[PDB]
Amino acid sequence: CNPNLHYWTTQDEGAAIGLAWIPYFGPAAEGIYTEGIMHNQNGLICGLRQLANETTQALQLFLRATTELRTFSILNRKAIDFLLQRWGGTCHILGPDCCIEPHDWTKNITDKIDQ
Amino acid sequence: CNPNLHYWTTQDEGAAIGLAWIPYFGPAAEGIYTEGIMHNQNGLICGLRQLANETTQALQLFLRATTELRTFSILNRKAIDFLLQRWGGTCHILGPDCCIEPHDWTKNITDKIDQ
Amino acid sequence: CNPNLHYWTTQDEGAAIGLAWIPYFGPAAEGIYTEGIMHNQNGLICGLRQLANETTQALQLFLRATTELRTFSILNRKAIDFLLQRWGGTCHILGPDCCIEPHDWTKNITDKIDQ
Amino acid sequence: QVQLVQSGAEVKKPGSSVKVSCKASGGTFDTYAISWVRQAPGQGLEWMGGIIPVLGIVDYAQKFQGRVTITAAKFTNIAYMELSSLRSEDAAVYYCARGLRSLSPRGQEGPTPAPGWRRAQYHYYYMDVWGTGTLVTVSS
Amino acid sequence: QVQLVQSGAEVKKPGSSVKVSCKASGGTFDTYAISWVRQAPGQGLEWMGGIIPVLGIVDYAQKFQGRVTITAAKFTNIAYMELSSLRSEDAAVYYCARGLRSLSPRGQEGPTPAPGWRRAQYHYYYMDVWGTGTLVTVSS
Amino acid sequence: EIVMTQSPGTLSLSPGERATLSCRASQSVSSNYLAWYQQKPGQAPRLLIYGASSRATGIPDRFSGSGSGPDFTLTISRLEPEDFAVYYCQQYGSSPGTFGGGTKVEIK
Amino acid sequence: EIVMTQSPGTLSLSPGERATLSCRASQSVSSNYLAWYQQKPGQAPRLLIYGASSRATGIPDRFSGSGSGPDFTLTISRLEPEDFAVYYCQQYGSSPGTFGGGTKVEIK
Amino acid sequence: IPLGVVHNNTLQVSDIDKLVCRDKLSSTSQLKSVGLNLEGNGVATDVPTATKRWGFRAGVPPKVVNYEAGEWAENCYNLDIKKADGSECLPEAPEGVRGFPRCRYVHKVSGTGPCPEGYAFHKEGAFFLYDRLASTIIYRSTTFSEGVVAFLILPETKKDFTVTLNYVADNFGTNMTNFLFQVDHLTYVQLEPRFTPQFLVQLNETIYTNGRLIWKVNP
Amino acid sequence: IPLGVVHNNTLQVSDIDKLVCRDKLSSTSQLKSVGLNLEGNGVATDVPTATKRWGFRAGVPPKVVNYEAGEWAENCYNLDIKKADGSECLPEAPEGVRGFPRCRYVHKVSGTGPCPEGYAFHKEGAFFLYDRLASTIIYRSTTFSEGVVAFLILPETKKDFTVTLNYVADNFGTNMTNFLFQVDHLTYVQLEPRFTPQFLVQLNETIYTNGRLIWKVNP
Amino acid sequence: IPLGVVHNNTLQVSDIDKLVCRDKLSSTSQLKSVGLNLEGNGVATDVPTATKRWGFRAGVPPKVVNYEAGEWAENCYNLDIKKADGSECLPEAPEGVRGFPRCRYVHKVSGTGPCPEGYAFHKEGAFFLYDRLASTIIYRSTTFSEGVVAFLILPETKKDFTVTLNYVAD
Ligand SMILES: *[C@@H]1O[C@H](CO)[C@@H](O[C@@H]2O[C@H](CO)[C@@H](O[C@@H]3O[C@H](CO[C@H]4O[C@H](CO)[C@@H](O)[C@H](O)[C@@H]4O)[C@@H](O)[C@H](O[C@H]4O[C@H](CO)[C@@H](O)[C@H](O)[C@@H]4O)[C@@H]3O)[C@H](O)[C@H]2NC(C)=O)[C@H](O)[C@H]1NC(C)=O
Ligand SMILES: *[C@@H]1O[C@H](CO)[C@@H](O[C@@H]2O[C@H](CO)[C@@H](O[C@@H]3O[C@H](CO[C@H]4O[C@H](CO)[C@@H](O)[C@H](O)[C@@H]4O)[C@@H](O)[C@H](O[C@H]4O[C@H](CO)[C@@H](O)[C@H](O)[C@@H]4O)[C@@H]3O)[C@H](O)[C@H]2NC(C)=O)[C@H](O)[C@H]1NC(C)=O
Ligand SMILES: *[C@@H]1O[C@H](CO)[C@@H](O[C@@H]2O[C@H](CO)[C@@H](O[C@@H]3O[C@H](CO[C@H]4O[C@H](CO)[C@@H](O)[C@H](O)[C@@H]4O)[C@@H](O)[C@H](O[C@H]4O[C@H](CO)[C@@H](O)[C@H](O)[C@@H]4O)[C@@H]3O)[C@H](O)[C@H]2NC(C)=O)[C@H](O)[C@H]1NC(C)=O
Ligand SMILES: *[C@@H]1O[C@H](CO)[C@@H](O[C@@H]2O[C@H](CO)[C@@H](O)[C@H](O)[C@H]2NC(C)=O)[C@H](O)[C@H]1NC(C)=O
Ligand SMILES: *[C@@H]1O[C@H](CO)[C@@H](O[C@@H]2O[C@H](CO)[C@@H](O)[C@H](O)[C@H]2NC(C)=O)[C@H](O)[C@H]1NC(C)=O
Ligand SMILES: *[C@@H]1O[C@H](CO)[C@@H](O)[C@H](O)[C@H]1NC(C)=O
Ligand SMILES: *[C@@H]1O[C@H](CO)[C@@H](O)[C@H](O)[C@H]1NC(C)=O
Repeated sequence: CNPNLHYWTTQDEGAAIGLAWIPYFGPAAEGIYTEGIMHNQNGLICGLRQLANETTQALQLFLRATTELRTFSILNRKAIDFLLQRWGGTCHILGPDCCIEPHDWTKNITDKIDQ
Repeated sequence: CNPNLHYWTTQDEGAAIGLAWIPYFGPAAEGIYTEGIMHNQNGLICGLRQLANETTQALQLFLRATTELRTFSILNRKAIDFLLQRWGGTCHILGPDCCIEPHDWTKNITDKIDQ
Repeated sequence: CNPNLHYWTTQDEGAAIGLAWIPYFGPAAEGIYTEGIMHNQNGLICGLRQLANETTQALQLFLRATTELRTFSILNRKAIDFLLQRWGGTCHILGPDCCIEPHDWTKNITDKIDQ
Repeated sequence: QVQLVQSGAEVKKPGSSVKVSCKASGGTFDTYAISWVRQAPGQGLEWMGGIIPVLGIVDYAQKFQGRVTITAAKFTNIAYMELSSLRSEDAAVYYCARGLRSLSPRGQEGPTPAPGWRRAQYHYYYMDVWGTGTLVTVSS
Repeated sequence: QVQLVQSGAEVKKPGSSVKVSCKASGGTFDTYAISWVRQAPGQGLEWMGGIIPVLGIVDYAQKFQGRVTITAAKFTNIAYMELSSLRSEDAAVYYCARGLRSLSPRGQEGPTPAPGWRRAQYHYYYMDVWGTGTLVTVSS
Repeated sequence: EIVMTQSPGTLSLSPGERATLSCRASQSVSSNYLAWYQQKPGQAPRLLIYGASSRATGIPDRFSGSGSGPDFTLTISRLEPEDFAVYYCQQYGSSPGTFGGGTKVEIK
Repeated sequence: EIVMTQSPGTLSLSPGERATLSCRASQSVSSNYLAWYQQKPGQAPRLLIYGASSRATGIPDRFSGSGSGPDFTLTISRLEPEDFAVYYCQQYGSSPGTFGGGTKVEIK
Repeated sequence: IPLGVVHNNTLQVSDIDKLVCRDKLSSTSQLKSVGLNLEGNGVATDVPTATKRWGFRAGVPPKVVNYEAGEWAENCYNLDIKKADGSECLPEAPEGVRGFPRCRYVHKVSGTGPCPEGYAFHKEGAFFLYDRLASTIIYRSTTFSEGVVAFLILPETKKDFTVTLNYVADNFGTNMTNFLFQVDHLTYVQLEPRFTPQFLVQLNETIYTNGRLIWKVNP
Repeated sequence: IPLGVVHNNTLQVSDIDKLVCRDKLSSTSQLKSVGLNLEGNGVATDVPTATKRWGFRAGVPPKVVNYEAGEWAENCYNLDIKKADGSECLPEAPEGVRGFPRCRYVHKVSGTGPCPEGYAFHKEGAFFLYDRLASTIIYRSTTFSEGVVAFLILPETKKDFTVTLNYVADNFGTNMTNFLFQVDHLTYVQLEPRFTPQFLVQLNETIYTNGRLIWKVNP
Repeated sequence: IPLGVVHNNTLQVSDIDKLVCRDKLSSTSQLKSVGLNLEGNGVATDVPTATKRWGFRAGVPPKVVNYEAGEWAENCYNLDIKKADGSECLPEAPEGVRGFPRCRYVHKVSGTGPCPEGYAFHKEGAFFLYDRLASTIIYRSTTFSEGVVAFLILPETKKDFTVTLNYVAD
C-alpha cells in the first residue's frame, strides 16, 4: 500500500473568515478547501483504506434499504446510535453498559459516611 | 377489523449478503423485501391500526406545519426526543424521572458504610 | 432600532383542529399561522436581531461548507450537539460535566447508614 | 361555436371502401358521440353508429352491420366512417352530428341479458350539433 | 451590424389609417428608442415620437397629436407608426431610426415643473442607424 | 332499429300562416324524447325541438312542439319563407333511435 | 416644436472642392448637441457629426463640424460624388429635437 | 406524534408526555415507520368507492413521508387520469417515488373528466402508500394502496415484524360516475360496486369464453 | 452557530463549547429557527436601496435553510426581472417554495437590464425570506422579505412566541436605476427615495383622481 | 455500518454492538465521512481497467451519500458518453453535483456505443467520488475519483485532517 498521503478537506474552520463569508465574496468553488501531506504514521491510512472498503459494503447494503436519495443524516444517525447505545433507557450505575463514572463518587460518599 | 395480518418488511439485514451487496448485482428493487403472516396476538394487529389512524391525523397536522417535502427525519428526531424526555440535559439523582438504577450502587455504598 | 416585535408563528399545536386536519379541507397554506405583538421586554427584541445577524454569518459559512441544499436537519443536529456537549457518551459527576445533581443524595446516603 | 365539417364530394366505384370524414373545426371529438346519417336521394336520414374517439363502446347501426366501421383516434378532431362494399344505393349526402355530448355509461341502454348470455348496451342522445354534408356518388 | 428595414411604397386613400412597419433586421427593438420621420416631398425630416417596445412611456410629436400611435410589442423586432386620418400632407417617405438604444434618464427631458401641475419627460439621441424608407402616396 | 313515419308529408302554406306537422313512432317514446329538426334541400339540418315540445338553442318562439306516447306534433306560428323546409323527426327516448322520412313544407 | 433653418440652401460645387455648410437654430443648443447628416435622393440619411463637431462612427476626416449656441457649421474637404447630398441638421440639445429644411450640394 | 411501543408482545401506546423508563431504545434499528392498508378496518376497496374517496384541491403544498415496513394489500390502485382533451390530471411521480409492489389486485384506472385544478387527494386524509413512501397525493401511473401510518419502538428481538384490472372512468366523481371494467377494446363489463376483483376475473373468463361491446352481470 | 436561550424572558446565548447545566431541553419542540427582517435594525427599505444592496456572481451554488417563525414585513419584494431581450434574469424557485404571505406592502418590480450572469445575492449576506424558508438567492416572481435567521431554545411555557406596489426598473444598478412607480400602464411617477409605500399609495390615488405619461411629485 | 476510531494515532474499529466507555464524542464535529481513492491500495488506474470497472444495469434506484474530506486523487475520470445513435447515454448530474475538486489527471472520455439500458456503475461497488458527494452512478461531463467511503471518530486535536487527457470510447 501507499504510506505517503496527499489529502484535502473542507474549509469548515469556524473563525477563519472575515467579510468573505458572503456567498459571492469568496471563491465558492476551488478556494474553499484546505490540504496537506502526511506520512502514514503507524500504518493508519492503509488501515483506513481497508475500513473504507468494508464500510462501503455495509453502507450500500444500508442505502439499498432506504428511499432517501442524498443523505448526510447518516452520520448524525451514527451520533444518535452512539447516544442510544450508551444510554437507551435507564442508567445502570455499576453496569458496564451506562459508562458512567461513579467511581470518584467515593470521595464524596466516603466523606459523608465518615461523619 | 382484520385480525389476520399479512405483512412485509425490508431486507435491511447485513449478514445475509456476501458479494451481492453491490446494488447492480441483484434485484435491487423488488426482490429486497420479506413477508409473512401473523395472528392478532394480544390484540396487537387491530390495536396498531387504531394507533395508525390517530397518528395520521396528528401527522398531517405536523406535516402542514413544515416545509420539507420528504420526511426521513422522524425516526432520528424522535430518538433525540426520547433521550431528551428521559434526560433533557438535566438530572436529579433522587428524581424518579432520571431513569437511574442505583440498586447495586446501594450495595457498593453499604459495603463502604460497613467498613 | 425598533424595540417592538410584530411576529407570526406556525399553528403547530396538537388537537386544535377538528375535521379540517385534512390538508385539502382547509387553507393548508396561508391561514395556518398565528400572530401577535410584544414589547421589548428586557431588551430581547433588538438583542435577538443582533443574534440572528451573528448567526447568519456562522450559518452561511456552514452552508458554503456543505453539499446539502436544504439543510432542514440542522436544528436536529444542533439537538445532537446539545446532548453530546452535555454527555458525549461518557458521564462524569464530580465535575459539572454530565450535569447530574447528587447533592441531595446526601439524604439517601444518610438513610442507608441508618438502615 | 364549433362547426362540424365534412370533406367534399367524391365519386366512388361499387365494392370500394369509402372513408367518410368529419372535422370538429372549433372543438374536438374526444369524449362525445358523433352520430352519422346517410341522406340518399329521395330519402330521410338513415342512421349510423356514434363514434367516440376516447371510447368505451362506440355503436354500429343494425342496417350497417358488416358495412360501416365507426372509428376515431383518441383525443382527435377527425371522426371517420368506413363504408365497405359500397353500392349505388349508398350514394348520399353524409352528415356528422354530436348526438350526446358526453358518452358516459348513462348513455348505455339495450335489451336485457338472458341467464348464460348477455346483450350489450348503447344509447345516443340529441344531435344538437350538425355539420356540413359530403356527397358520395356511387357508380354501378 | 444591424440594418433597419422599412416596408416598401404603398398607395392609400385619405381618411385611412396606415400602420407603417419597420424590422430591426440584425437586432431587436426591445428597450431602444426608435425615432421616425416623415419626408414629405419638398420638405426636410418631420419628426415623430420614439417607440419603445418594452415601454414605460413612448414619445409623441405635437403635429401628430391625435394622428399617430407610437407602438411595438414587448421584446419584438417590429416597430409601428399608426397614421390615422390620412391626408395628402402625409404623402411622404417614412423612415425608422435608432437613436438612444437604451431609454434611460438622459432620455427623459421636458418642460420644467409648475407646482400643482406635472410634465412628462422623454428624449432621444443621435440617430446612428437609419432604415430604408416607405413612400406612402396619399390620394386627394 | 325503430320504425317511424311522418304526415301529411306535404304542407302547402302561405308565409305567415300557422300549421301543424305530425310524426308517429311505432313505439311510445320514453320521456317524450322526440326531436324535430329542419333543412331546406341542399342544407344541413338544424335541431328545432327536443323533448317533444322544448325549444332547442337559438330557436324562435314560432316553433312549439307537443305530444306524448308515440304521437307528436310541431306547430309553427307565422311560418317564414326561411322555414319552408323539410321537417324531420327523430326518436331519442329509445335505442337505437330512429329517423322518419320527412314532411315537406312548401310555399302555396 | 423648435424652429431650425439651413443655408445657403444650395451649393454648386466641383468635385474635390472644399465647402462650408451652415445651420441655425432658433434657440441655443444645450451641450452643442447638433447633428449633421446627409442623404442623396433614394438613400436613408447617415449621421456625420454629433455634438457640433465630433465625427460619427465610420465617418472620414473630410467631415469636420464646428459651432456654438444656435450657430453651427460643417466643413467638407475634397468633396466626392458620393457627398453631393442634401445635408440636414438636427437638434438633440433640447426636446423634442428638431430638424432643419436641408442644404443641397450639387455638381457644377 | 404518539409512539407505540411493543413490550412483552403487547402493543402499548406511550403518550409522549408520559415517561416510561423501562423502555429501552439502544438503536435507531428499533425504530420503524409502518404503512397500513384501509382494508384492515373492514371498509370497501372497490373502484366506485375509491373514486368517492378521491377529490381535488389546489393551494396545498405536497407532502411525502417515508416508511420501512407495512401491510400487504388485497387491493391497490394505479391511476392515469386525464382530462377530456387528453391533458394530465395528476402530477408526475417525483424522483424516488415508485409504485407499491405488494398488491394481490391492482385497480388500474384511466378515462377522462374535468379534474378541477388541484392535486388529487384522499377524502379522509388516508395516505397513499407507495413503495416505502407515503403521501397525501396521487401520482400518475403509480401504484398505491390507501392507508394510515404508525411509528413504533420495537423490542430487541428477532421477530422481523399479480392481477391487473383495468377500468374506464366517467368524470371522476362529478355526482354521477359509472365505470366500465375493460378486458379489451371490444370487451367490457358494466361495473357494479357489490362485486369483488375475483368476481371480475370470473366474469372476464365467462365473457372470454362466450365470444369476447359492454355487458351486464344479470344475477 | 450559537444558540439563543430564553430564560425568564431574558436572552442568554449558549456557545457550542460552553456547558450550561441550567439549559433544560425536554424535547425538540423547544427548538426554533426564527426569521427576522432587516427593518427593525433601522435600515432603508425602499426599492433603490434593495437594488443597491443586491449583486451577482456565477459559480456560487444555492443554499437553503428553513424556519418556523418570524417577523412580519413592512416591505417585501416580488421580482420578475428580465434581460433586455426578455430572457429571465432570476432563477426559478424550486418546488415547495412559496412567496412570503406576511407583508403589508409588496414591491413588485419588473423592467429590464443587463443582469450579469450569476445568481442574485445580498451584499452583506442577508437571507431572502420566502414562506418559511430562508435562502441566499433571489428567485423569480416570488415574494420575499429580507433578513437574518436565529436559532434558540425556548422554556416550557405557554407564550406562543395586501398592497402591491408595481415599479419598473432601469438597468438594475448600472451607475443609475431610475425607477418609476406605476400608477397605471400609461401613468408613471418618478420614484424618489424618501417616498414610502404609504406615500406611493397616496400619489397613485391622487393622480388617478385627477385624470392619470410621466409625472413627478413636485413636493 | 462500522465506525473507525482514531486513538492517539492508532486505529480501532467500533462495531455497533461494541461498547467502549472510553470513547467520548463531545461534538458531531469529531465525526467525518471520508472519501478514499482506489489508488493507495495498489490497484491499476489505467484506461482499460477503469473501463472494465464500469458497466450497466437498469432497475437499480440511484444512491448518494455525502462526504466531508478525502484523499487527493492522482487519477480521476470524466465521462461524456453518447449512444450509438448520437443521443446522450449518461444521466445528467443532479443539482448540487460538481466533479471532484482535487485531481492530478483527469481521464476525460467521450465517444459512443450501444448504451445498455441502465446506469453506468462500478463493478466492485466502489463509489464515484464527486465534489463532496459519493454515488453509485457515473454522470455526464462530471469528474470523479474512484473510491470508497469510511466513517470515523477523530480526537479533539488540531491536525487539520489540472492535466486533462482526452479519450474516445468504442
Ligand atoms: C379513522 O376511523 C374513523 C372511524 O372511527 C373513520 O371516520 C369515519 O369513517 C366512516 C366510514 O366507516 C365515514 O362514513 C362515510 O363517509 C363517506 C364520505 O363522506 C364525505 O363527504 C360528505 C359530503 O358529501 C361529508 O358530509 C362527510 O363528512 C365526508 O367528508 C360517505 O359517503 C358515506 O356515506 C355512504 O355510505 C354509508 C355506508 O357506509 C351509507 O349508509 C350512506 O347512506 C351513504 O351511501 C359514510 O358517511 C365517515 O365520514 C368518517 N369520518 C367521520 C368524522 O365520521 C376515519 O375515516 C378513519 N381514518 C382514515 C384515514 O380513514
Ligand atoms: C450585521 O450588523 C453589522 C453592523 O454591526 C452590519 O455591518 C455594517 O453595516 C453598515 C450600515 O449600518 C455598512 O455601512 C454602509 O456600507 C455600504 C456598502 O459599502 C460596500 O459596498 C460599496 C458598493 O459596492 C463599496 O463602494 C464599499 O467600498 C463597500 O465595499 C456603503 O455604501 C455605505 O455608505 C453610504 O451610506 C452611508 C449611510 O449609511 C453614508 O454616510 C455614506 O456617505 C454613503 O453614501 C455605508 O458605509 C457597513 O459596510 C457594514 N459592514 C461592516 C464591516 O461594517 C451588517 O451589514 C449586518 N448584517 C446583516 C446580514 O444584516
Ligand atoms: C475490497 O478489497 C477486495 C480484496 O480484498 C476486492 O475484492 C476482489 O479483488 C480481486 C482482486 O483485485 C478481484 O478479482 C479480479 O476480477 C477481475 C474482473 O473479472 C470479472 O469478469 C470475469 C469474467 O471475465 C468474472 O469471472 C469475474 O467474476 C468478474 O465479474 C479479473 O479480470 C481479475 O483477473 C486478473 O487478476 C487475477 C489476480 O487478482 C489473476 O489471477 C488473473 O489471471 C488476471 O490477471 C481478478 O480476478 C475481485 O473481482 C474483487 N471482488 C469484487 C466483488 O469485485 C474488492 O474489489 C475491494 N472493493 C472496493 C470497493 O475497493
Ligand atoms: C381474461 O381471461 C383471459 C384468459 O385467461 C386472459 O388472457 C390470457 O392472459 C395470460 C396472461 O395472464 C396470457 O398468457 C394468455 O395468452 C391470454 N390468453 C388470451 C388473450 O386468450 C385475460 O388477460 C383476462 N383479463 C382481463 C381483465 O384483461
Ligand atoms: C391606484 O388607484 C386605482 C384606482 O382606484 C386602484 O385600482 C382599483 O383597485 C380596486 C381593489 O382595491 C378594484 O376593485 C378597482 O376596480 C381598481 N380600479 C381600477 C381603475 O383599476 C389601484 O389598486 C391603486 N394602486 C396602488 C395604491 O398601488
Ligand atoms: C351535485 O348535486 C348538487 C345538489 O345536491 C348540485 O348543486 C351540484 O351542482 C351537482 N354537481 C354535479 C357535478 O352535478
Ligand atoms: C460607473 O462609474 C465609474 C467611474 O466612477 C466607471 O469606471 C464605470 O465604468 C461606470 N459603470 C457603468 C455601468 O456605467
